Amino acid sequence: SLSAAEADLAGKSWAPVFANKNANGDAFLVALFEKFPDSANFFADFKGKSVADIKASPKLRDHSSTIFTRLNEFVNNAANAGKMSAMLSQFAKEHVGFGVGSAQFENVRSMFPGFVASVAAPPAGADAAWTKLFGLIIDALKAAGK
Ligand code: HEM
Repeated sequence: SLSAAEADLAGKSWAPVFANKNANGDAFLVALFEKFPDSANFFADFKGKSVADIKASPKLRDHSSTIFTRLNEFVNNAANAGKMSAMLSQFAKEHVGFGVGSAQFENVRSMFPGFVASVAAPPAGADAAWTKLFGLIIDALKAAGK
């Protein structure tokens, strides 16, 4: 889990992103697919399509809102080590179930702070909080197999 200070920083930098949830979730998933294009092959709905077809698919919103809803839950429970511990091992089992491993979350981790900051300049220290949150997810995936 994150410390109280990291959780607070993550929460503050996430609020303006989540306030325009639908559009920012779509733009997140599109940014992830543009510059890690094999990410799209893990999704049955997107496998084989170019990013232009994904941008126009109505399934974009389904997957992006699901991601932002559960990311929101992680952010607001981040400093609760027992809740975090159970959420992470949910999350890891579900993703290993779809063939997703830690390498894919290393990719998310590398772009996430820059995505958040392009919606709104975050307080100082917010990237390291986000980096640590994804490192917990990456660890849980490794612990669950890959
Ligand atoms: C960015 C952080 C992410 C969060 C918070 C997240 C969250 C979720 C959630 C809540 C689900 C639905 C689970 C269920 O219904 O059982 C899901 C499904 C899925 N996720 Fe993730 N996800 C993230 C990143 C990724 C990444 C990076 C990949 C692969 C590159 C991925 C691949 C998938 C796939 C393939 C599914 C199943 C889609 C379907 O067929 O409905 N997710 N994700």
